[PDB]
Amino acid sequence: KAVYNFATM
Amino acid sequence: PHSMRYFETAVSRPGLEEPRYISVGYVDNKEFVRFDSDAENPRYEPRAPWMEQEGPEYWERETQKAKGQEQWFRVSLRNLLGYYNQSAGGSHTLQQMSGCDLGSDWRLLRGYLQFAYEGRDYIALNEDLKTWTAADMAAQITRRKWEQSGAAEHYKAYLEGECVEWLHRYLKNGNATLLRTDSPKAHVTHHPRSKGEVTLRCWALGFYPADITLTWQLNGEELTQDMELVETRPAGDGTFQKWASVVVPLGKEQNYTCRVYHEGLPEPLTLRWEP
Amino acid sequence: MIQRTPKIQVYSRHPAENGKSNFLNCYVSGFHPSDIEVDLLKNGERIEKVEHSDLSFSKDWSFYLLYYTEFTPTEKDEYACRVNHVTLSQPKIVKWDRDM
Repeated sequence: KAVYNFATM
Repeated sequence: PHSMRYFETAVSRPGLEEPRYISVGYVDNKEFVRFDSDAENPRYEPRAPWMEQEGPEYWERETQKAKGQEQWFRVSLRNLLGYYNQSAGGSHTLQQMSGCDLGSDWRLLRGYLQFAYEGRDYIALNEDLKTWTAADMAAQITRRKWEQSGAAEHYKAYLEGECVEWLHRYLKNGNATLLRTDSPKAHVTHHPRSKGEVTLRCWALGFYPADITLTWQLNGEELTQDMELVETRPAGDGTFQKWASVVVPLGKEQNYTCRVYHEGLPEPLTLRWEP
Repeated sequence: MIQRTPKIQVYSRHPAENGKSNFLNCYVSGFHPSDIEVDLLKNGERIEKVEHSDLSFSKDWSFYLLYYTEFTPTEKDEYACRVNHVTLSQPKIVKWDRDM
């Protein structure tokens, strides 16, 4: 299962 | 020692303001899933036979994360352009590596979560998994926002949980031989090089996985100076090749020996040149 | 940015045997960014039926791809891989060598 990112850069 | 990784890439295009987004998931360095936005119908797909059995509810779930990431990469890609002050009019690349390494006690050794922009390291989550390391004056901006927003805690969760747990499922249901190892079949061709000299080239072929070692010996003494070689290369059938060569005076070729080292070999190979 | 030049190898999937169909490979890797243009050549002309692997990247972030086509080696027919990238000014033609 893949990670899903939080805050963008 | 086992491990999981998802390797994500997004490349921003000029004009058509959707970037291409590509993601590939590895288990023990084997491609097992993929998502490619540029594909006609986007969807994570199975990329080794052992994944097919995950029901449909898994592929939808997975696929929505992808479309999620696609957006985050869309936006992060903009944000960056501002930091570096570059043109809306040129192509830019941002990548991500995430996942977990397990040890043969199935305990968690380390979790990774880092990014690259334009082929240069941008920001990485440290081993502590609470703090960031940041190259650019610009990636400190991304750092502060992340520290403020509690970004680390989120990723730590994924790392110490889902990534461990699912890598186990994929590794019990992946019992169905992720075991595959095809051993090398080696041999030594012979190639006259100069007056008084020849090249002997040791080839390793039809092997998988790609780690392998080649050495040449002269009556027990390994050779290091005068060893030419190549980087391991895909045969194009899922397996790999490599060779290594030495130069050797005419007529003395039979007292040089080639050794090949690969897992899935019962013993290490030993061979010399012979028609 | 930090760009990187393709490494390039060109080679047959099996040992060339004059008159046995085989596959011609040109493996490009260690490059950045990902746009690249790869052709295989027979006697300096393009071969049309060329396929490739899907895009990937190594741990150092760099990209790798395989291009390939079915062919038949003969003693005097000459094969090569041509390659263009933003790191190159002139395309890089690497010739195929049986023994390598």
